[PDB]
Amino acid sequence: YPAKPEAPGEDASPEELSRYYASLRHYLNLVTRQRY
Repeated sequence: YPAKPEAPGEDASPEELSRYYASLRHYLNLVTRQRY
């Protein structure tokens, strides 16, 4: 459930939304490895 992170930082639920971050994270992953 969308309840646990009771603090100011990031308040968003996964499913379709985190699909943007997780997908964009993929490219950013093989791009970071080059200089990680």
